[PDB]
Formats: sequence, structure tokens, C-alpha cells
Amino acid sequence: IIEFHVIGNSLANRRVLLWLVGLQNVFSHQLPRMPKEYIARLVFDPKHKTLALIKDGRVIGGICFRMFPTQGFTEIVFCAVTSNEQVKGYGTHLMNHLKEYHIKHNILYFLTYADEYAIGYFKKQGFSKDIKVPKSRYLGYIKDYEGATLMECELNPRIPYT
Amino acid sequence: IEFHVIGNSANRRVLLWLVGLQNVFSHQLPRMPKEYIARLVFDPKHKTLALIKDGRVIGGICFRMFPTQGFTEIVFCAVTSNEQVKGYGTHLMNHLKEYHIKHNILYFLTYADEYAIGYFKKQGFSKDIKVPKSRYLGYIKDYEGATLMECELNPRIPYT
Amino acid sequence: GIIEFHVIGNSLANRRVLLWLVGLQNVFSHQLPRMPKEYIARLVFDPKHKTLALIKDGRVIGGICFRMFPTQGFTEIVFCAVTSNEQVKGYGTHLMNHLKEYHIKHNILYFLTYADEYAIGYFKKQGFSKDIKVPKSRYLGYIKDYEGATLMECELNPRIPYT
Amino acid sequence: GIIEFHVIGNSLTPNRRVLLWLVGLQNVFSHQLPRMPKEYIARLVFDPKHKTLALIKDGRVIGGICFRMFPTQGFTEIVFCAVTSNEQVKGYGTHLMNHLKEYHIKHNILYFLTYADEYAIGYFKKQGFSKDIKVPKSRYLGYIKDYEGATLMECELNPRIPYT
Amino acid sequence: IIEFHVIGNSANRRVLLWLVGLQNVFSHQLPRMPKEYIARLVFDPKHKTLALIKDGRVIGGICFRMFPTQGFTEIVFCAVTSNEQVKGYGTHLMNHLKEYHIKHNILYFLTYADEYAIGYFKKQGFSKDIKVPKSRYLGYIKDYEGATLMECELNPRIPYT
Amino acid sequence: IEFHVIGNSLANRRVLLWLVGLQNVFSHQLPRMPKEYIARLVFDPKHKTLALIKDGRVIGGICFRMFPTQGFTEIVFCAVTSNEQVKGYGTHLMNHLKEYHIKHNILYFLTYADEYAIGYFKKQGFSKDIKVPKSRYLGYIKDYEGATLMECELNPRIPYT
Amino acid sequence: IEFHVIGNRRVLLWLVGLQNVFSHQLPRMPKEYIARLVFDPKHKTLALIKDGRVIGGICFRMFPTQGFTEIVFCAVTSNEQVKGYGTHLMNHLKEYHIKHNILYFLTYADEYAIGYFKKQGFSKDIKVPKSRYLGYIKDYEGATLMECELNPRIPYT
Amino acid sequence: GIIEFHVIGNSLNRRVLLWLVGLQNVFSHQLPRMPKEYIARLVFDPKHKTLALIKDGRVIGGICFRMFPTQGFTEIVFCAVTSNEQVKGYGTHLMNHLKEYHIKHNILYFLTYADEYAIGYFKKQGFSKDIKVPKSRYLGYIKDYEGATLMECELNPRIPYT
Amino acid sequence: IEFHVIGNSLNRRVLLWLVGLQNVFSHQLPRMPKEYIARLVFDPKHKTLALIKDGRVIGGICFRMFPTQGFTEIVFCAVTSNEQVKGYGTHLMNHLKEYHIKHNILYFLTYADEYAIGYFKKQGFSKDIKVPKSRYLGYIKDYEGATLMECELNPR
Amino acid sequence: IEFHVIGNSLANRRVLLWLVGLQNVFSHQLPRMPKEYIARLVFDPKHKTLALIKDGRVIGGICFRMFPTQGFTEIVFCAVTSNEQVKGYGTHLMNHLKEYHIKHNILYFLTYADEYAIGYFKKQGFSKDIKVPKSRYLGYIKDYEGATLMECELNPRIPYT
Repeated sequence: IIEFHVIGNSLANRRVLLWLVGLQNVFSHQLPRMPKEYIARLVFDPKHKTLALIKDGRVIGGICFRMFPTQGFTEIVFCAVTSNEQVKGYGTHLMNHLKEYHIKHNILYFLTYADEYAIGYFKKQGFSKDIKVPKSRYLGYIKDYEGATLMECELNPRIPYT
Repeated sequence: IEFHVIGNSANRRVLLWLVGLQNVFSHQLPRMPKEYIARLVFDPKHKTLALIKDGRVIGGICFRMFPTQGFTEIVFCAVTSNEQVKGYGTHLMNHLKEYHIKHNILYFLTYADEYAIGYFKKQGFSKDIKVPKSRYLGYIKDYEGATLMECELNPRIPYT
Repeated sequence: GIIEFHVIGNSLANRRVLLWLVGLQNVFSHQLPRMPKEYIARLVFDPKHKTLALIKDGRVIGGICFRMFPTQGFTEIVFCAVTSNEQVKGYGTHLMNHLKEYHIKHNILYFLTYADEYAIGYFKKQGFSKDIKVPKSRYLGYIKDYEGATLMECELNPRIPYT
Repeated sequence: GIIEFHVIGNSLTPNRRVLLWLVGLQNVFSHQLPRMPKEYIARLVFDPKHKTLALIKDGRVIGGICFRMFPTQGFTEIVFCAVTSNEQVKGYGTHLMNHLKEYHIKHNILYFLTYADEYAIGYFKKQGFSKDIKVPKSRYLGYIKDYEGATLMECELNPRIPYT
Repeated sequence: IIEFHVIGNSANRRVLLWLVGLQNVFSHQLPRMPKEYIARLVFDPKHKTLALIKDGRVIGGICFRMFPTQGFTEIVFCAVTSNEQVKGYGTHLMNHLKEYHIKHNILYFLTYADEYAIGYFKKQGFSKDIKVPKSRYLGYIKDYEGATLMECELNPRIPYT
Repeated sequence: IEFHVIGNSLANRRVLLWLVGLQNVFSHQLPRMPKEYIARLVFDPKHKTLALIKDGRVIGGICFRMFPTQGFTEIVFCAVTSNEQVKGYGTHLMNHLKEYHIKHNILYFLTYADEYAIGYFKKQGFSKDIKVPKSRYLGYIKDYEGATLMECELNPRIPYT
Repeated sequence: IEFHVIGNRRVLLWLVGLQNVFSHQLPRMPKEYIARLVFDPKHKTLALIKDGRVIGGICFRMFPTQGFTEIVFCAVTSNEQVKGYGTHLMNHLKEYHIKHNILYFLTYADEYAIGYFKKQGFSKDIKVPKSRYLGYIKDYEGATLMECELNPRIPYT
Repeated sequence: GIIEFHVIGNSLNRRVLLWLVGLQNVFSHQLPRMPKEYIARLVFDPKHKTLALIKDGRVIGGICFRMFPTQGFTEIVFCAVTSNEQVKGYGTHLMNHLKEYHIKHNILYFLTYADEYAIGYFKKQGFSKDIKVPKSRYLGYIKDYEGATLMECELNPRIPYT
Repeated sequence: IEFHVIGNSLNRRVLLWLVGLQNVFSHQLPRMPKEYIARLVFDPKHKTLALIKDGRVIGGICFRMFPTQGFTEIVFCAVTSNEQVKGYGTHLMNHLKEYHIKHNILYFLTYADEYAIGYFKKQGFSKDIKVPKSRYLGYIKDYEGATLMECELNPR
Repeated sequence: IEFHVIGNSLANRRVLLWLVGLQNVFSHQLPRMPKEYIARLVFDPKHKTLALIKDGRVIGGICFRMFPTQGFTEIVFCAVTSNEQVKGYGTHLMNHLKEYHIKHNILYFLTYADEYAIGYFKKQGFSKDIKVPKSRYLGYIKDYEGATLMECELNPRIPYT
């Protein structure tokens, strides 16, 4: 009983608002030292969207991303599956569903700044430390931080990810 | 500080306050399922007295007025962990009492954990329920293992 | 096959929600086949009554017909039926569970019902009891009394997900 | 007979002669390019941010150039480029490219980029494209679909001469 | 997954791309018909198509034109992509089509079957004996050279689906 | 040259003057039908005419009456001015007419032909063997005794232009 | 001491006070230019209000689609300087930009002021691409273009 | 040498706002011992207007006044020419344009309480210490600043002042 | 003499001024296809500072503002022959520059043919290219044989 | 090759650039008439211009001023670009102009012709003997000291195009 939803704050629906509170809960827990207030402002920012992993009407994971169709890439912001539902293949389905969502919107590059604790998941999902995008195109849009590893994924719009 | 009676219908400042409240309630009552605390805090018939410190939620009381029945359900009470023992729990309850006096609601009802019984007893609540069982049963949510407490309000004396 | 649950009520325009309703009228009146069919029709098509319809591939298979009393704090379960074509498949339970979550989201935590002899087993199965907590002064005159039958009650728990 | 050139494309709202021309173009591009998924060719021809210069004979589509304009960056990407088999070697490809050149001059876009497969390079060479890219990498990377076999080619347009 | 959707024009573009998928499939499996002819009919407003969708992708369909005034429906294009043939999808398709037509009070299918499609329509209940009067289908359904006129009568009391 | 399907709608200074021209050439290539009769049909809201116009002048046309409910179209008047004859204008007029009708799902023409029109209709693909049943056209098309009914069936998959 | 982001009577007077404080504490530039920027409805000013009177402010222009803000004017009026209001002003501006999710500050600043911008965390090493601010911010011989990167992982107030 | 006379004021448009600020800057510089907030509150009072002296789109002088049409007189509050455009006859023309404006608005009396430093300019412009307006007509509407000298100017509608 | 920053937006006083400008640019640059000169002068995002004696056009500068890249393209500059050698060309460039200080910009780039060298030099244009090719490429219209010339601004 | 009667009425993308082109053509084949004058007339509302559009370019035109109240039309400017002359364009322009005026019942053209235009106007049927009374054109057509007044009378049955 698993479905994938691309949601976000428009300002209507309550289930969305509760989903976004669930996503904020999930992200905020897995990522403690980041202020709860800050994760909420990002999840509830309209320019951010979340691909939510739903089981039985219930949020168990998702990816918070920020599209920059002006620049040709999407920033991967938050990326988490709740601890009870891990190691079930959900993190890959989440990423693949985000990749097909993005080729159908003519965006073919993901960019993210990753902890040391996330690098492995992004590596598994096909992300690389060789950034083909020039720095003059993402810097200032994606949140750069000292000590973070910029990683890139190139999407082949000719293969169906889902 | 700032005291606000907020709720759900728009406005994003308020809505981010609700999420703050939900995280505080969910944190201080790990007892309760996160999704349940969210469902109530965002219920329109529920509203919350938010304790704000510099645009930031540090406490609150989620309550549901039943004006037709003549009482209010105290649902959630929390002051954030790093801000307690400053008198905020008492100031929040009092603001709530004066809010209800101005709406002719002079009875609070709450189901309290024994972790919370001490707080409600010192805010004036009692285990001896004057409101008839026929007026509240099936209106307030019964959490078994908790004990029902009631507070009667004096509309003539001032609280803030 | 594809199976769906929707609470189909009635206001004041849709095509098949009505045809779902007459089907519901039929399955209730087919499995409850001694109460006057017109009565079942008037209730099923009453505006303040709703019906949780269990539908698969368009055909109606089951339903629970209920009338919420949110001022009084309870809902009346008037009709419960799965068509004999699809019994013994746990659909009676899936129906009641979807009814339970629907009412939890509407802050109604008590069901009340009058059960005939051939439905008491179903309600015991689903958590109902003969020990009534809702006071008489709050249900009497509201729920259709039908007293050759048993008043049973189910208290819901808002914390748990039923579906 | 009655050779026409029309810059067509999908909108968010709305015409039907255009829709059938878009299906024809999707049929020509797909047939001429059979290992690429038909659904991807359809998704591009029907994307609103993509336009196609349809080559029309007797109202039937016999060729086209599918392109996407990037006015913010100052170039256009040539996506698909085809002429029907039984109408080739009739000089229609050159006429198609020239109307596209004229169309892009009028819109202040004076650079064409394209990732050519090996079977298209000869056509692009004869139409004035080069492997020497004057547009900076910092400008097209990520906007145009790169591919690890294709050959990036560029065409510079003269806005003062008339290409038609 | 498998979905059945009756689509056409009025449209959308999940629908338009589905129609292009349908047109592509009809054209590959019927190299008999010109590609622009198939596109014209698949995109004609008075035509509808029962689209067989798998993974959000078109794999089969039955394009038909309803003649409610004349009391029958014309089966125009009928195809399942090669990878999914011999899976019983052609019969599920026709079944859902018969159900769709029972609920619109159309109980007679007419079709012209080429040499290669006659067997299939036999398996789905069609016959070469046409009880619809020639005065009511001639000029309405399109004749195709050398094909065979075949007809199916529907029973409103069977839910085929 | 231009081919324009015009017709009087129940306005456009130019198209009416064209319609007057077609009325003239119809009446002068058929100089004993009451011009009053030609005028009423040319300007009838349900008759339309494929006008063959050159440099803004009417040189030929086909006046017709479509019966979509009945499945056919009536050819009523068919002519090319006496100067512009013997240059293939009557066939190109007939071919644009067929293209128009195939796009409108009308695949049968019916007409009554006089002395001078039989060979023309034979040229353009017409036949004296009538496939369309008498119940479908009698009373809808304007009958003559002495004239010869002729029929044309259109193939919707070839392009006629 | 009250902080207000502004750009009504009380507000207009407050903006004239800001133009007065800026033009006095920065007598280089034309008061006409200073007024133009102060009263642009797209420039904003974090105003430092004491007893209802303007004693300082920071005038800035957010470019939320480009992910930065230009620091135009920074001034505390002279009889309030050594009290450290300049730092509280900058902390309120940083914190305000995190809430509105903008993390790079850009400013052209006098030699007369660079020392202040360093105590506030600015550097002359410019990580931001030129094709980002070009044509949006206004050049001077501001001795240095200077950048400050903001970290949301920390409340700034 | 493009110079312009404009009567501007606050509605109870923005190059009026910028001209007002320049005028407040002018008066504030000339009167360093008045609070600049007070000069602002007056210049931006709607009941106050200012005859702006403009050159090349830039306020170089002005006269801030308040009309009392119910009382039949106007108060000159502020009066200044920026100090490098002085001694060019601009102070005369500023006051003359103000005279023309007021006779076309049926006001024939200027009143002003003058600095020690301003009396000689007013005298040059026809002001007098002999006040014909009765005290019952201005006292309390204008402020009698201790140490100022009340001065008056009687205008003639038959005279063309510009 | 009036200076007007005009252009086509989506008005006839302006319109005949545009045609006038197009003629002056056409006559002084006499073998550039006038369809091209007109196409730009009437392009809605090209603008022209019209130098207007009487109420008629006696000179002008057609330019094309490119903010995100930090420079404006000068396409056309001409004073008609009667009012040449009074320095109107230099007054024009001064009104252009000052209009550009109040507006977004501090750089001028132009492709100058063999006859335009002198004017730009005296306006301060130089043959050294301190704008990297990474930015004027694809926005200014490259001219083959011409010489790219740059003018750095006076700021205020 | 197309013909359009255009002009400022009280434009669009096409017509304005077309009139700028027309003004350039007129100006360069009258290279010492003041261009401000030619532009003011070309863009004057009561002035119209029959434009010769080879494909999208203007290659020729006739600027005329109708005086329907006075029974004639003033030919103002008349020019074919240097490329396309001695290709017969000047005659077809004039003929399209003649038919346009026939359809508006204006059957007299008056024009003042310089040395380089007399021959052309002779070849178009113009005469030096003016049958329009000087009581009727004086003060309506703009005189031209030294130019030759020339007149053309049109036949309303003649089809010129």
C-alpha cells in the first residue's frame, strides 16, 4: 500500500498539510542539529516541493527538492526514510520516482550538498563528485557549506526510470 | 514574549507556529503519536494559545471549546524543555482562563497523566468533577490510564 | 479486482453514486429482506444518513448505512451488509474499519446500534459491547429504537490507525 | 507542390490541423530514429517549450526541425531534424534550415547548438555548422541534453544578410 | 498495473500523448492503413478509443465510432503491441468495450476485418451474418477493400466485465 | 488559383458577390432552368458551393447539399465558365470537393445528370449503379425524370488533391 | 530599542530619519542619491528605533531569485556608536534573511567601513559568481566588494 | 541652468517625496539647532506646502508655508536657498512666485515669526514689523517663539509679481 | 534641443521620430540593409536616445540594454550632416552615459566599422577587451570585420 | 508575390515595418525630396499605399490619397526597388490600384510627375490633358511647381487584374 506524491505549499487540502508536518517530523528527527524551525520553513516554502513516500495514508519518507528551471538543475535538500521502514528498498524507489518526475519536466541534473553520512546513499543512487555544471550556475542558489561534499547526478531522459 | 490564540482557518506565520507547537507537544509527550498530535493541532475546531518568544514557539495549550456544552477540553500543555521553571506554564494557563471568562466558559476539563497531575493541581484543577457525566462523555477524548480533572473559573477576579 | 471505499451521502447531482445507492438499497433489502423496502429506501436516500459503500469494478458489494449525531457525540449504525456473493472475505471488517477511521477524523468516538439476532456476532467481532457508556439521556429519541433487538456500543480510540 | 513552412508547437491551452501535423512530425522523427523511445519523441514534440518548423506539402507533413529556444542564454538547441524518405535529395533540408535561420534572426537568437549523431553530421556541415564551439561551456551545459556519443556542433547566424 | 480509459478529444495531454501512443501502435500493427489516416480517425472528435495502459504507457486499444442514431457502433482500429499479445489483453479490451456499450444502449458492433483479423473477431463473438439492415450501415461505416463485414450482438444482462 | 467553400449563412460583401457570380455561371451553362430556382438554391443556408475563383473572379463551382444524417451529399450544380474549360478545372474542382467530404466523413455522392453532364460524371468516377438504398435518398435529393441518377463512392484513405 | 524592517506617516518620517542618518554618517555621497535608494519601494531598511527616533539602520536590496542581498547603507548615529548597536543591527539582518532564506550578503564598502564588516564576518574573497550580481548591485570605488556567507544551522539572534 | 518653481506637499507621487526630502535636508542644514525630526514632521505635514526651487531636477531652495484660508493669511515657516546657489537673485524670485501663487488663491497677507538672521531678507522682500492683521486672527494658529520677530507682508492683486 | 529615450513598446510623434531615426541611421550607414536597421530601431526592446532639434530628428543613439551581463550594446550612432561638427555626437553620448548611471549599467560595447573608430575613441572607447568573451558572445550582435570597442563608465 | 492596401488607419507587426520599407523605397528613388516629408505622407492616416510584397520584403508600392468627395485620387509616390525594375512590376501595381479604385467608384487619377516619372505614367494610360476641372482639384492635390499634371480615366467594366 505504497504511493508517491509530489506535494508542496501553495499558499487548501488538509492531508497535504498533515503530510508536510509528517515530512518535517521525519526530516527534523534524522537531522537533529538542524533547527526544527529551519526544516519547517524549507518544507513549507512554496518554491520547495516534496516527493512523499506514503504507506496507508502515512508519511514514511520523502525527498525535499528545489527546482531551478531557470538554471537547469534541481537541488536535493532533504532525503530520508523513517528508521523503521529502512532497508526495504524504499530509498531507491524514492529517488527513481524523482528522476522520472524530473525528465518529464526537462530538468536533467540533480545537485546536492551531502554530509559524510549521506554520501553513500547518493553514491548508490548514481551521484558523482565530478560536477559537470559550472560553479557560476549553481553557486548562490544551492546552499553551500564548508565541509559539505557537492554531488551531481546526470539524468538520461531516454531511459524510463519508472 | 507574545501570547496568541491561533488555529487553522492563508497565513504562513501562523502555520509555521502550529508546526512549532506540534513539535513541542510531540517532544514533551512522546507518549502521543506524532500524527495524532498533528491532526488535532491542525483541526479547525481546535485552537491553541501559543507562547511566542521572538517569533519562535516555546510553549502552548491546545484546547477545544465546546461552547454548547459549557466547558473546554484542555488537550495539550507544554513549555519547551529549555524554557521551563521560569513561570511560563502558569502565565499560559492564566491567559487561557481570562480568554475563556470573556467567552462565558468557566469550566476546564482535562485528562492528565500523573506526570501532569501535579501541574494541573497547582493551577487549580481538582479530581472532583462538578460537570455532569452526561455533558462531557463522548465530547472529550478519554485517554485511559489518565485521570479526569476539572477547573472552575471565577469570572469576577482577574487573572492577567 | 479493484475495490474502493467512499462515503456516499446525499445533498439537496451525480450519475453512479445514485445507482450505487439503489444497489445499496437492494443489498440491504436483500440481506435484510423483511423490513419494508420503502423504509430502507427512505433511510438510504435520506440526506442526513450516509453510507460507506464497498464497491469493486463499479458494482456495489457492501455497505454500512449510518447517521451521525455530532451534537450528541455518537453515530447510529443502521444497516450493515455484504452481498452473499462476497461474504467470508474479511470485507465486513474492512468496511467497519474504514467507518471507524472516518469517524475518528470527525471526532465521533462512539458508535451505537440496535442489532438483531443475526448481527450481534458481527458486532462482537468488530469490538461492540452490550455495556453502554453513552447515557440514555443522550441517545434515547435520537437513534431509531427497534427493540426486539440488542443495544450495542463501540468506543473508538483516536490514537490508532484503523486502516 | 505547395511547399509550406510553419512554426508550430503545443500550448498550455489550444487548433487541430496543428495537432495532426504534430503527430506526423512525431511519426517522421520516430521512424527515422527507431532506438529512441517513441514516447520520448512524443513528449518532446508536444512539449510547449519546444517548437517545430514543419515542412508541409499538400497539407501533409514531410519534414521538420524540432528545436528549443533558450533566449535567456542566447542560443537555440536543434533537437530533431528529418525529411521523409521519399522526399529526400530534393533540397528540402536546406530550405527547412534556412527558414529556421530567418526565424531565429528575427527573434534575436544568432547561435544554433546541436548534439549530432554520426548520421546527421554531414547534413549539419553542409548547412553551415562547425565543431568549433564559440558559445562558452558555462552557458549551454545543463540546458542542452548532452550525450556521451554525440558531437556538439554550432552554427553562427548573420543577422544582416537574408537567409531566405 | 493495467488501466482501461475511454479517451478522445473535446483535450489534455496525458490524453494527447496516450492518443499518440495509440496512433503509433495502430500504425505499426496495421501497416495496411496510412499513418495520416490512422491519426485523423484516432483524433477525430466523433471517434473514441478504449486505451489499454500499462505503467502509464499505451500498449493496446480499440478505436471505435459510435452511431447512436443508427443503433450500432463501428469498430475501426484494434491492436495490442507485439510484446503483450498472447496474454489475453485483446479479450479484456473487447470485454470492457462491450460493457461500455451496454451502458449506452448500443448492442450491435459492426466491423470490417481484413484477412488477418477475422479469426480474432470470431473469438470475440462476431459473425459474418449481418442482421443490421444494409440500409442502416451503408454510408455510415467505412468500407475497406476486400475485408469482410462482421457483426456482434450484445446481451444487456451479461456484465462482460 | 483559389478554391473556397462558401455559402450563404442565415454580411461579407465579397462572398455574396461571388455567390451572385456562381448563380450566373450556373444559369448560363444551364440557360433554361429558371434563374429564380438557381438563385434560391445557391443562396440557401443549407446549400454550399466549392467556388473556383481566379484573381477574385468566379470561374467555376460545384453547388452541393450535404445530408450527414443520411450519409451522402447531393451534387446540384456543376460548371466551369466557357472560357476556362478544357484545362482540367472541373476535375480539380471535383477533387477538392471529394477531399472536403472525406474529411467530413461523407463518402457517397449522389446526383441527377442531364445530357451534357453524364460524361463528366463518368470522368470523375461516377456510376449508374447505385449502392445507396432508395430509402436513404428518395425525398431528400431533388428528383428528375429523364435525368440519370449517378453515384460516386469515395475512398477515405487516398488523398484526392 | 526597537527593530523594524520598513520601506503610513510614522514610516515615512522614519525613512527621512534614515536618509538623514545615512547622509550625515556618509557625507561622500549625494543626499539626492541616498534619498533615491532609501525611498525605492524595492529597497528595504532594518531600522534601529529608540524612543520612536531613528538612531541607525541598514539599507538593503534583496534579490530572492538570485540568492543574495546587497548591503547599501550601514550607519549608527554618532552619539550611540560605541554601544555596539551595529552588531545587533547586523545580527537582526542576518536572522531576518535566514527566515526569508537568503544566505549571501554583498556590499561595496568604504575603507572607512571595512573594519566594521570584518567584525561582522565579511571577507574580500568572493565565492559568488560575477554573472550573479552583475547588473543588480551598484558599483563604486567601494574599496572592496565584500561577501558574507550565512549559516542557517544557527539562530542569529 | 534649468530652474523650476513647484508647489508640492504631502497628500493627507514619489519625486514629490524626493523633493520633499531635499527640502527637509535644506532646512535641516540651515537650522542645525532645530531638531531635524521637527523639520521633517512639518515638511511632510499635508497642511503644510512648500514652494520648491528646483534646478536640474534637484531642490536647491524653497519656502515652507501653511495656508489659513479661513483666517485670510499664510504663515511662512521655513525659507532657504542652498548656500552655494545664494546671491543669485533666487531668494527674491522664490518669494515672488509665492506672492503670485497666493493672490491667485485669494490670500493677501503673509505672516512670519523671523530669526534675527532672517529679518533682513524679509525686509528686503517687503515685510514689515507693523502688523495690521488683528491679534485675534493669528494668535494660537501660528506659534510665537520667544525671541522671534513677527513680521507681515501685505500683497497687492493688481501687481504682477512674476 | 530635446533628448528623449524612446522606442516601440507594445504615439505618432514618437513614430515619425522612429522613422526619422531609421533614416538617419540608414543614410550614414548607407550599405547596411535598411530592413535590418528598421528591424532593430523598431524592435520593442531596443531603445533610442533621440537628439531632437525643432520637433524633428537630427541625431540619435540606438542601444540595447543587457543588464544580467552588465553592459549595453550600442548599435547605431549618427548625427545628420547639417548639424555635424557642433559636438552633438558628444552631447548625445553624455546623455546616454548619464541615463545609464541612473539605469543599471556601467559598460558600453560596440562593433565599430572603419569610419566609427574616431568617434568612440574621443568618447573614451578602447580596443582592449576587459569584458571576457564569456559574456558578450550571444547577446551583442557580432559584426565580422568590425572592431570591438569598450567604454568603462563614470559612476556616481 | 502579394499585393496589400495598407496604411495607418487611426498597426500591427507586419504593416508598420512594411510602411517603413515603403518609405525607404520612395525616399531612395526620390533621393532629394525631404525624407521627413515622405514619411509624414506615408504614415498619414488619410493616405494609403498599395504595397508590392515579393515575399516578406517590400519591393514596391504606390502611395495614394483618395478624394472620394471630389471624384478622384491623388497619386503621391510610385516606385519599384532598384533590383526588381524592368520586371513588369510597375504595371501590375498600377493595375491592382486601378481595380481597387474601380471597386470604390473613383475613376480619375491625378498626379504631379517629375521628369523621371512622365514616361511611366504615359505607359500606364495617363494623359497631359486634364478633364477634371481645376475648380475641383486645386487645393486638394499638393501642387508641385515644375511638375507635370497628368490624368488617367478608368473604365469601370475593364478588369485590370
